[PDB]
Amino acid sequence: GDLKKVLNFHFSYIYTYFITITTNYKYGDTEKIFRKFRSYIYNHDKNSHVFSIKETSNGLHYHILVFTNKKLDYSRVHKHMPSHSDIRIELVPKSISDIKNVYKYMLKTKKDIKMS
Amino acid sequence: GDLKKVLNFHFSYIYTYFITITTNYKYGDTEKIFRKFRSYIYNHDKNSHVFSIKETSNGLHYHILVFTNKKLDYSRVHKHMPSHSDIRIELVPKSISDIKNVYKYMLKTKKDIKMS
Repeated sequence: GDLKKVLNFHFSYIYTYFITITTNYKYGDTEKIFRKFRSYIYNHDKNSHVFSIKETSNGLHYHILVFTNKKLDYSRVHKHMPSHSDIRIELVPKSISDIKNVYKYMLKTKKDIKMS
Repeated sequence: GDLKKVLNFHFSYIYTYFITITTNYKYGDTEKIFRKFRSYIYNHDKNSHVFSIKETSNGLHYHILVFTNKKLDYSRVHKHMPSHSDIRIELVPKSISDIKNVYKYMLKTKKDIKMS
């Protein structure tokens, strides 16, 4: 669903960037942050797609996949993220196993919902 | 989806119990716990339904809706939950606003997923 879209984009865009952002504070506006980040990526590449997760004690934890055909300027990722964030950026290799493991990792706090 | 099911059960079962369970430790088997709890509720009332959420630092946090036509023996809820859990049990009144606010509260850590 999200995953079918993630697989489709992973294997149709040159670059799939997996960005993890952590802060040690919770103040700030994750809507505004993600929106303005998405707008930056949109201006970078109008065909790009962005998949984002906010994980919800002390700080924020965001995971972002950026699918794009133009290499990212990593310094701008930081400029469009909260001040003093801990940021890691990885290029996800074009393998099914790798993108699925990344997806699984991103959604790990979003599961464990069961109706019987 | 889950919510349409939750509304349907809320307004077709006499009792809707909203149970919150917290522990200060992470060891233990949330699959086995939830399964055995579900089995206890099934034996209590074979028509019952159970909606469960595990929220994922120091401990476990579970939210459970139990829909049933037979009053729960609250002491058994504790017997089928981890030792020394902090447990709260509420009967959710038969109002749309109340059940929706409970649902929203249960899913609050499971949102913030966005694809553009």
